[PDB]
Amino acid sequence: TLVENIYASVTHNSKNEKTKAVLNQAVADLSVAASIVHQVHWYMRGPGFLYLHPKMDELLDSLNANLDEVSERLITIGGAPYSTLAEFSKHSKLDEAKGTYDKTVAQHLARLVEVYLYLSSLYQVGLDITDEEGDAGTNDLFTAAKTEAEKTIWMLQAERGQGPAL
Amino acid sequence: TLVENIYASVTHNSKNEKTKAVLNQAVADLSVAASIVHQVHWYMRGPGFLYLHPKMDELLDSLNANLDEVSERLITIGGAPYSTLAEFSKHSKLDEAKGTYDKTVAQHLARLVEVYLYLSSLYQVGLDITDEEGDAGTNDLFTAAKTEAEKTIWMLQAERGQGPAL
Amino acid sequence: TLVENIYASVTHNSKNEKTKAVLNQAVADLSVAASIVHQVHWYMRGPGFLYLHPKMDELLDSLNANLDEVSERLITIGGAPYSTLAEFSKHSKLDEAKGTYDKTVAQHLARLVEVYLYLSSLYQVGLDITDEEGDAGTNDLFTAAKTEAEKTIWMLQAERGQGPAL
Amino acid sequence: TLVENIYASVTHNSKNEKTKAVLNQAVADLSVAASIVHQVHWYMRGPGFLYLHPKMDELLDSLNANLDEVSERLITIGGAPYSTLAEFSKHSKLDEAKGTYDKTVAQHLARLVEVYLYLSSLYQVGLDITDEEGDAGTNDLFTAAKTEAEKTIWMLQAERGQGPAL
Amino acid sequence: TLVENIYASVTHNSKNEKTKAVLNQAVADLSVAASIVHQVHWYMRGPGFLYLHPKMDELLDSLNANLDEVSERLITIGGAPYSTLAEFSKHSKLDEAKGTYDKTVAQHLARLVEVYLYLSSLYQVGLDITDEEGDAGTNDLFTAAKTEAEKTIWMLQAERGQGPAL
Amino acid sequence: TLVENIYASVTHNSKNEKTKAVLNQAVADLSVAASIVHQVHWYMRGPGFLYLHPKMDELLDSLNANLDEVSERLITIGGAPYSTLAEFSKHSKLDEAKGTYDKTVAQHLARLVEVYLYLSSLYQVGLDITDEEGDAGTNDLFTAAKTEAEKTIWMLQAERGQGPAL
Amino acid sequence: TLVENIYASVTHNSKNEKTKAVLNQAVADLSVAASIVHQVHWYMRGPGFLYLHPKMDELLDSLNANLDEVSERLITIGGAPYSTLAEFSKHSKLDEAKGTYDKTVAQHLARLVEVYLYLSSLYQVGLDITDEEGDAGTNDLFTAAKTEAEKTIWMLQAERGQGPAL
Amino acid sequence: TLVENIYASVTHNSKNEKTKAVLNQAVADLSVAASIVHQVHWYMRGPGFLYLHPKMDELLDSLNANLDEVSERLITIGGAPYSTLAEFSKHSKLDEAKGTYDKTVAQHLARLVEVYLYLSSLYQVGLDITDEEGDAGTNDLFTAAKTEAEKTIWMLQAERGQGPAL
Amino acid sequence: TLVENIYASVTHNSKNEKTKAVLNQAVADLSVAASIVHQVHWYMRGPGFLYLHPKMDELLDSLNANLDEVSERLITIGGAPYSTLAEFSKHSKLDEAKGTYDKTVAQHLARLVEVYLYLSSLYQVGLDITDEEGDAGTNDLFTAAKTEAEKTIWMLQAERGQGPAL
Amino acid sequence: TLVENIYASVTHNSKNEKTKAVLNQAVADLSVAASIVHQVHWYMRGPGFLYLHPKMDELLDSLNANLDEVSERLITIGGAPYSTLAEFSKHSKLDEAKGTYDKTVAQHLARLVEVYLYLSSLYQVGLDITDEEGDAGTNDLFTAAKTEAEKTIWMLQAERGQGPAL
Amino acid sequence: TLVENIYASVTHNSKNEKTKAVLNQAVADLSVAASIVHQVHWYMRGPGFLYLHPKMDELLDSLNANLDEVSERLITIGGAPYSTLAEFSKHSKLDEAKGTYDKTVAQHLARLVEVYLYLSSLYQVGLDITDEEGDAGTNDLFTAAKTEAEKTIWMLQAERGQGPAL
Amino acid sequence: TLVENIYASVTHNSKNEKTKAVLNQAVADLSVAASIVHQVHWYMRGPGFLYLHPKMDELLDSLNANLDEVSERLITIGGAPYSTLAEFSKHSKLDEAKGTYDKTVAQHLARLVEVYLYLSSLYQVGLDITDEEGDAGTNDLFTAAKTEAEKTIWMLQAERGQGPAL
Ligand SMILES: [Cl-]
Ligand SMILES: [Cl-]
Ligand SMILES: [Cl-]
Ligand SMILES: [Cl-]
Ligand SMILES: [Cl-]
Ligand SMILES: [Cl-]
Ligand SMILES: [Cl-]
Ligand SMILES: [Cl-]
Ligand SMILES: [Cl-]
Ligand SMILES: [Cl-]
Ligand SMILES: [Cl-]
Ligand SMILES: [Cl-]
Ligand SMILES: [Zn+2]
Ligand SMILES: [Zn+2]
Ligand SMILES: [Zn+2]
Ligand SMILES: [Zn+2]
Ligand SMILES: [Zn+2]
Ligand SMILES: [Zn+2]
Ligand SMILES: [Zn+2]
Ligand SMILES: [Zn+2]
Ligand SMILES: [Zn+2]
Ligand SMILES: [Zn+2]
Ligand SMILES: [Zn+2]
Ligand SMILES: [Zn+2]
Ligand SMILES: [Zn+2]
Ligand SMILES: [Zn+2]
Ligand SMILES: [Zn+2]
Ligand SMILES: [Zn+2]
Ligand SMILES: [Zn+2]
Ligand SMILES: [Zn+2]
Ligand SMILES: [Zn+2]
Ligand SMILES: [Zn+2]
Ligand SMILES: [Zn+2]
Ligand SMILES: [Zn+2]
Ligand SMILES: [Zn+2]
Ligand SMILES: [Zn+2]
Ligand SMILES: [Zn+2]
Ligand SMILES: [Zn+2]
Ligand SMILES: [Zn+2]
Ligand SMILES: [Zn+2]
Ligand SMILES: [Zn+2]
Ligand SMILES: [Zn+2]
Ligand SMILES: [Zn+2]
Ligand SMILES: [Zn+2]
Ligand SMILES: [Zn+2]
Ligand SMILES: [Zn+2]
Ligand SMILES: [Zn+2]
Ligand SMILES: [Zn+2]
Repeated sequence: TLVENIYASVTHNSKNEKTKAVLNQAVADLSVAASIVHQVHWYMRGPGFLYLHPKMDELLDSLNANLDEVSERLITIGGAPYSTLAEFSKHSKLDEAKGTYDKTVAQHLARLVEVYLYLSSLYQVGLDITDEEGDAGTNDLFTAAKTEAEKTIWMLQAERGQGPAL
Repeated sequence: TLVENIYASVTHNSKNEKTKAVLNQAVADLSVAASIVHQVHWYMRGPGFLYLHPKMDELLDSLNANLDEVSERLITIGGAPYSTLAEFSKHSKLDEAKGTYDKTVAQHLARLVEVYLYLSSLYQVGLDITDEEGDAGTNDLFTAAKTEAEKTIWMLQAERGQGPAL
Repeated sequence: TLVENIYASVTHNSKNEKTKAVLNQAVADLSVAASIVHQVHWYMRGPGFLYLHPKMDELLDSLNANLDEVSERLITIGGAPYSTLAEFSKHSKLDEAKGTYDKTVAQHLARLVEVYLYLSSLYQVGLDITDEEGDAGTNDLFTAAKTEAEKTIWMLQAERGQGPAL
Repeated sequence: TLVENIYASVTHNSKNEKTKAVLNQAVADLSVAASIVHQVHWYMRGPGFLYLHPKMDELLDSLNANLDEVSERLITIGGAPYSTLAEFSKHSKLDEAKGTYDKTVAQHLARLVEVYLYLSSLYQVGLDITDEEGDAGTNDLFTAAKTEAEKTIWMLQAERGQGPAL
Repeated sequence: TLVENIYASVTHNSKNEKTKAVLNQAVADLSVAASIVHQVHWYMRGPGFLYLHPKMDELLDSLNANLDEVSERLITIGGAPYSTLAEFSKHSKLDEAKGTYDKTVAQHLARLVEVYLYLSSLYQVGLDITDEEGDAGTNDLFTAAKTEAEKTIWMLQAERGQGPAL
Repeated sequence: TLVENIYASVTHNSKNEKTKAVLNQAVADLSVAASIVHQVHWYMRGPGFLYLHPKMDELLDSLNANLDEVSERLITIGGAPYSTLAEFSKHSKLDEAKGTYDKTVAQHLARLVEVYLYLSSLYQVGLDITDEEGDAGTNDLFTAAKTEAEKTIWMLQAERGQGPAL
Repeated sequence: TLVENIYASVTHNSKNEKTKAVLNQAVADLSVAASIVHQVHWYMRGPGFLYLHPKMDELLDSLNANLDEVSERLITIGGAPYSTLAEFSKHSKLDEAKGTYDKTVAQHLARLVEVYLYLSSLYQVGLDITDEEGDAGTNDLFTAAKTEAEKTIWMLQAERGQGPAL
Repeated sequence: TLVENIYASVTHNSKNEKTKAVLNQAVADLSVAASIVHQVHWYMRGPGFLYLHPKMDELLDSLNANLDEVSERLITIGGAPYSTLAEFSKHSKLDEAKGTYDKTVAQHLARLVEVYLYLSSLYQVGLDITDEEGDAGTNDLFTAAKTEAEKTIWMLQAERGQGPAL
Repeated sequence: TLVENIYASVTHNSKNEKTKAVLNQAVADLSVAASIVHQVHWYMRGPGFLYLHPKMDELLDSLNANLDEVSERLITIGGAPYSTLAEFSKHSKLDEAKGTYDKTVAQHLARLVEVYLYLSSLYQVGLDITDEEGDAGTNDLFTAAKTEAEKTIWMLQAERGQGPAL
Repeated sequence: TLVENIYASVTHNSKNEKTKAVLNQAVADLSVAASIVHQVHWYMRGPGFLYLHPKMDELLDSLNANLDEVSERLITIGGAPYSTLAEFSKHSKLDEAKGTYDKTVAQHLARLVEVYLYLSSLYQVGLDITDEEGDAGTNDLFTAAKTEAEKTIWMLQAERGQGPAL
Repeated sequence: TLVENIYASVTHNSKNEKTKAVLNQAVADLSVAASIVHQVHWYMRGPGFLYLHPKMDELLDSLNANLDEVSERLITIGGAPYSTLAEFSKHSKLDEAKGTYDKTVAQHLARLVEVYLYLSSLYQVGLDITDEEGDAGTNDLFTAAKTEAEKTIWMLQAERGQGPAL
Repeated sequence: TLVENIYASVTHNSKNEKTKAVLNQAVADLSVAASIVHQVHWYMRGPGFLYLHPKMDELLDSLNANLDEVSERLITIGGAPYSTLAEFSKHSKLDEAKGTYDKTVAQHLARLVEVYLYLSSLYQVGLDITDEEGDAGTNDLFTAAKTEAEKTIWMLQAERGQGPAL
């Protein structure tokens, strides 16, 4: 599963080391996810743009709220968040591609769903790790982020005419 | 001057090509500037943290508003904004360093001042280019961004006990 | 007509008996209409979900405001509103079907239009009855509810690419 | 205990089947609870009506917020919520009776307390099931709903001159 | 009936003379009703004071909104509203008594119910008269005031443990 | 009377044809009335300008709210509103004159009063027609618009030192 | 002086008897003042109506706030406020006259100034009495009411082209 | 009197020494009063709880606003406020008892009235002392606090069915 | 180009004559543009209506804000704005057609894009003229209006699946 | 012209020296203008006072916002604003006279118009100077201030019954 | 003392002459104090600028609210406030110095404390004078201004690491 | 560890006895913590006071929100919260000292950090106990309080120039 792979990857490289590592992974991934969402906001063309475009700023605002919270939680528990674009891009497991206006609305929606599926799996790894290390506060952070990610998947999937398939 | 160098660099690589290039340069630089500001928000330690920390989120909100406006202006006039972290980091003329908690408040303030001085010079290049190409709307965008950057320099300089020296 | 049939049905089973009966019919029908609208809110899949889904909560809020007003009006004039789910379901003239994700957006819109057409006809019966019995206050309630129902039909019909055909 | 009986009943009829079943049970029960609360709102007579009546709309608003959240959570995790009045009434473990103006304020308060005691027990079953199946997000939903139900029991009990006895 | 008596009295002493007379009667009666409500606000003693006291200011605000609207409507249609305390007190059909702290909460509630019953009957006379004279705008004013008066009767009656008996 | 003439004119050129015609007449007249009000807003000179000028924007906002409501009501009941400036100007019974700064404040006030007197008479025709055709919803629309027009006449007349003379 | 006469009159008919008497005098006078202000609100005709009319509702709101505060203060200190229109009209030292549309704006302004001059003198008597009886709380109430009355005199006088002459 | 005893006690142990002592006495007493009010908020059982419980938080918010103001005033005039729970409890003249759920609503109301009667007497001592020492600013603070305390006594007494008896 | 033609047309028929002429041209064109937008608001049918319909009121509000600003600017600089529907319709370079429900959503979007392209070209003429005549304030007005028009073109084009092509 | 004289005067006594001088001139003049406006606010007597008086506080608020912006802009670009009353009064080109209550409303309006005409001419000098020295940000500041000054002239002139004559 | 000297000075040059003189002294001093505060706002450099700078605008807003209130009180009681910068500067007992960026934060804080100490002493003189002349309303104005000045001294002193020493 | 000691102490003296004991311990400790925070609010002197002082009221508001929630949770689950100052002071594990103005800002910050470290350890004990006893609702309460305490430690530590060291 992606969850096993994320776990393996996060814990490859102190009592809360794995929690710090998974939080930092989320710093990088939230930063890349925000960049991807912004790309949709800007490059989208097609019917529905007029409600999808502002929807991207709502998703963006939430991703950025997640980022600040995750990173401040990481600092709070004695870690050191990635804090440069090169660190985000190297450590994130999300890929980016050059923006192009010729992607269809359907392609943007599928990409967003993949981003949120990835984030929900990362957060599940965050749940497992924080349970193992006994960090209830960070577990609650990951629980809320996963729950919101899953709801977002359901809604984007619905917009695509599909079930949540999460 | 930095202004001459930015101009040379922007126009090194259609009736509004240079305006599009300078806007895109601003996309990259605003993105890196936001990242730098976030790093201060997170890594700062020292007396004054309790008002400087939320001040960074205000600066961040403004930089991100600038970014969206600049990028949508670029799209509007027929360009294609950078829209990945790797593009921001490669094309930006701002450098980033790994976050460290041992930077002093004075070092963070000096870094912010350098970022805003850089942005104000970039915007001056934007003014020259948009005047040359007759893009009044983009000229107004750069005028407001420069004016706000300059005010920010004055205030950060004041916090450092210095004059604006812009 | 549906109006004749609703009238016949309402008045089949005191100076304001028919007004009380038509108000109570509206209690049952508003309750079922709200349930139907909620089903669309939940089960819808397809392009447009992202504005249609919150639109259902707006329609729902209005139906529930109608319900409380109608029921309190009924109480106020000396009646006794239905106040259990089994009473709503037995006395309502609206049918419900088990939710299914495979209904198309077009089917949900057609169903909503039928619900509002039904409600507007019920309210017309409410107008006739309250005029006959001289209840100006309840007549005004039905007038506003009918007017809002008719506007809703026009807008939902427009979303379907059709005229109001009311 | 009621908790054992609810569990037995929910799980009588895939990795998250029991979580889906308990969420759907909550759909039905929240719907019936809202109906019961509305009946108090409408039929109550006696000293205190003027603050108890609007209190019922507050309880109602919260029950309806719970309903939408529970049902959207159910959809999100791959289930299918009850979405007709006949399904709510058949599957709910709460009974309803015909409204009557001759119930005393004390009887309405006792009924509300029983409804919330039932809901808190249902949510405890939701906690057990979501812990067993590893659904942290749904566990958090049930935790918050139980906590709010318990607080509501304490306050309604206090209004009756009694301790929470939960 | 009180309605017949109010009508007789109003029309005892131009195309809209009776509408003007009934509006002016409402000026006087709303003014006295407000005074009565204020007396309850001030003189009430007993359990429930803490929600009944502010409830009187809500009733008062509505009565005063009614007064201004009625009086401006009267002016608008070519009449001349009573506009002194002696005119209100002489022409009103409501009686006042000296305030006393020894009235019970039950007595205040009964008095308020009588005031609103009187006002609803006056408004019914306003409905009959405005229908007869073809003043739709003033008819709508009386319809809304009657509907609000009737709702108020239902709620005050409920607080007394009684049905609306309107 | 003007009312007879408006009626004759509206019904000169289906169960609700006259209601549709009178609504469409209101579309044209509201559009011209708004234009006239705007002309006062712009061209007025004289003492009182500083409260009369913003008063024109309030009158304008209300006229435009009326216009949208009337036109959407017309659409809702199966008609087709005028929707070009040439249609408004040809079908409106209100005349316009070229703006001039030499009109006195008194002349602007007299003109506004004539506009509102005209609109109130048109709305009376709307009342008669909607009563005849049994359109309660449109009757309520015209009732509220007439009532507001009449109040506006009273206030503008008062500003002129005159009675409503409606 | 009017102050001597008010004092004589108030104290003509326990440790705080005079404070209670002066507060009750204010109950009656505030009630009559509000009635007078309302009469101006309704009957005024002439240039300036459009800002003077809403100004009367502001003055009215303040007078009614004064009334409630004065009367609740009276209750609080062990008195019994006038609470019927006949008591207000008999005990007030302000006279009322039948409303007439032929009063000029200048006459309304002069009347308001006389009302406020009277109230400020009454409040001065309230200051003297509360100082004599050692009621600091009621003294503060009268101080604020006098200060506001005096400011109102200055502004109304200014509108008349006159100095405060208080 | 209690006032004489408070004075004696306050001034038992510089130009404003007595003002500082009475302010500090208020620090201690406001702190204990807040604790007592909180105890009612938590331990109350009986009809009326649902409006009395939030009423305690309003009383609490005001007591805490008083506390901060009194203590900052004390600091401002050169004193040193009590600032530990042991100082509040030792120096306050209010007694506390262990919370118990078996106190009746009537007992809680009587206790609150005693607390406010005590506070109003303390504030009267504050008035006498600040007058004697010429501290107008602190006199105004005590005047407003006494006036609010007295109003609170009137309202709580009314809820008990009694007059203010202050 | 359209820009050359608008210029030629505006300046065909004092130090700021051309600025006044171009502002007045904008008065006429903004008025016709608003009418066209309203026609879309009313006549549109098809999927997307539910977000496109309110989008038209946003566009309308902005066009009307532009109109008032342009016209007040014209007055301010010594001109005389068109202020009748016949002047708007004769002098505007925008054509209108009778509303019809059979236009597709795509046709409405194309028409809006043409309107905004026209307005942006008119504003460019306004920029050239105000630069030539040295009217910086009016130049700023046209700059902001052009920038907003261009952004609107980009967004409407995106909704059509197209690039801005401005 | 006044513009030539202001220019001569400003530049009588570094790359942005003239921009700094004109900004500082505006510091002094805005300060004196605010003082003049305050004098009207206080000393005015005559019909219209009740809307003109609060209008002066609006003008005052804007002048003070201008002052802070101008002065902070001056600081930002490396200057040193006047910051004492004696500097404002010596360097301002506006004269003040002792307040007197015998100035007519017409005299106050004429004085305000002269103040704003002066300020608009000063801002024109600011435009010329900032264009010459290439300070786009300060040019934008002067453009907005001039545009607002000109609008204010138009409105005050209108209140006087005159055209803008700017 | 400064209080004796202010008194002597104020009363050196009718029943309320001294109250008018002390109010006018406050007009001049508040105006100079505002100017001084503005100078700190602009010229400050040093750590803490970022919270001290906006703190100056808060102090400024309060000083300007004081100024308007004092001056309107003076007008209200029959005086004539200073209303030119030259009058403020001549009659104020506060001195100003040319702004300079080389003042330290500590120097600005000490200066502000001296300004507020001066104002509190002036207000004490206002208290003595208004007590002597029996002007309770103006006494209350000075009491509130003194109390606020004293609190401000305490807080600024605290920022300096000092006690209030008032 | 402190956690072991708190646990030992809490459980030294029914299915949820330990949860009730730890909640009650939090009642006492939150009450003492609030008192300590208030002492800093009042007694602090030194640079930074102007942002640290209001920061204490924010911390205080949160501590008091925690207190009410904890205590109501305790009541809700069948316990009895401490509710007198003597109980808080005896049972709290936090010590208080007499306020003194000579504590440095650094000492206040260190004390606050110790308070929050203590509270976070107490909440960890609350987590362990609620997990052991199966109280998910109280576990969530302690999780949120711990998370907020930890964030507060990070920020206060940062203000001291230190890492969170939690
Ligand atoms: Cl890296
Ligand atoms: Cl690249
Ligand atoms: Cl049934
Ligand atoms: Cl079923
Ligand atoms: Cl009479
Ligand atoms: Cl036509
Ligand atoms: Cl009497
Ligand atoms: Cl002690
Ligand atoms: Cl023409
Ligand atoms: Cl000088
Ligand atoms: Cl002088
Ligand atoms: Cl104890
Ligand atoms: Zn956008
Ligand atoms: Zn955006
Ligand atoms: Zn790395
Ligand atoms: Zn933060
Ligand atoms: Zn942040
Ligand atoms: Zn690249
Ligand atoms: Zn939803
Ligand atoms: Zn929903
Ligand atoms: Zn049945
Ligand atoms: Zn209700
Ligand atoms: Zn309700
Ligand atoms: Zn079933
Ligand atoms: Zn009250
Ligand atoms: Zn009240
Ligand atoms: Zn009479
Ligand atoms: Zn305007
Ligand atoms: Zn306007
Ligand atoms: Zn036609
Ligand atoms: Zn009115
Ligand atoms: Zn009114
Ligand atoms: Zn009497
Ligand atoms: Zn509570
Ligand atoms: Zn509470
Ligand atoms: Zn002690
Ligand atoms: Zn619409
Ligand atoms: Zn619309
Ligand atoms: Zn023409
Ligand atoms: Zn004023
Ligand atoms: Zn003012
Ligand atoms: Zn100088
Ligand atoms: Zn600033
Ligand atoms: Zn500022
Ligand atoms: Zn002088
Ligand atoms: Zn404070
Ligand atoms: Zn505080
Ligand atoms: Zn104990």
